[PDB]
Amino acid sequence: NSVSVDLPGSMKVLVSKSSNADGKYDLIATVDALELSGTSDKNNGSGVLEGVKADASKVKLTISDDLGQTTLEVFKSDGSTLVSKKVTSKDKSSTYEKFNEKGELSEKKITRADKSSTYEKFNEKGELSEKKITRADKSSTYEKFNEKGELSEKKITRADKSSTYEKFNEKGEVSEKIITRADGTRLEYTGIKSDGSGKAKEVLKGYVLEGTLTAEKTTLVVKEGTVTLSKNISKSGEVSVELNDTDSSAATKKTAAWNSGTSTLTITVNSKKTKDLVFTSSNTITVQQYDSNGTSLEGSAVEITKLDEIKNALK
Repeated sequence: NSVSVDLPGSMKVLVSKSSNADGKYDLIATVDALELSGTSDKNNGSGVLEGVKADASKVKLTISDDLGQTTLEVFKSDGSTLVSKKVTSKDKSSTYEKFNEKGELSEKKITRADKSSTYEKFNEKGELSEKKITRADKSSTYEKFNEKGELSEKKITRADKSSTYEKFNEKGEVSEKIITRADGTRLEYTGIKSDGSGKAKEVLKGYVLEGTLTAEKTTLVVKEGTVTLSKNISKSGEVSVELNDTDSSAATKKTAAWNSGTSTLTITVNSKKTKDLVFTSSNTITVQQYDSNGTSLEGSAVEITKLDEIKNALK
């Protein structure tokens, strides 16, 4: 009875095999579970189809004469005031627009055949409030603007899904910064001052470490008893670790040395190695004990999944 035709925009149109009572072919398509209908002079699938939502919104599909382009418009019941408009080309490039209660543009997304896109939102004044550019490798830049058109926030996402997000104050200074690594862990910096110093939080799997940011380095700090562990992170992200114990007793005091070749901190008390804390490439920490002679590692390294286990290692 019908021939199904595939169109730009993952749409399908059904064309009657036979002409109807007139010199015309009947067209039906379902878009978002609303059936649209029309009639055309041609039997290729081109034409205009229309339907009406339950709430009296008018939906109009226009398929170009050569099937090179489809336009799908949703209007208010007046049939003129736009609610949304989607234009797709055969080469899979599209333009999707949403409109506010006035029928003025409020969002626009333009997608190219390679899947890169640009997205803009406009405020109730027709001013740009957000913009996101996504590249073919899936890297992106995202910007948000305030009412003065000043940059309020920016996020740069790399192809490996690592990212740097910044919030800016009215002096144009970074007040907050979040660095997300490709492993998914994050460094969060808040309260950034004019000298580039602030509070620092490292968000790891199962726990969070807290410390401070200077222009020189981030330092995260875990304290247990008289022992303090400091994880330093350089600007380029290199981790080094140190341990200080205030214990004055030669019998009990911990000291540690860091091997940056193995990313391992080895703790000694009373002349024997006691444990090795390895800071792995996936930003996790493992711990393994030396046998009571302090000269060989025993058992197996254990991956730390909670903050209490790091404290327990510093006992």
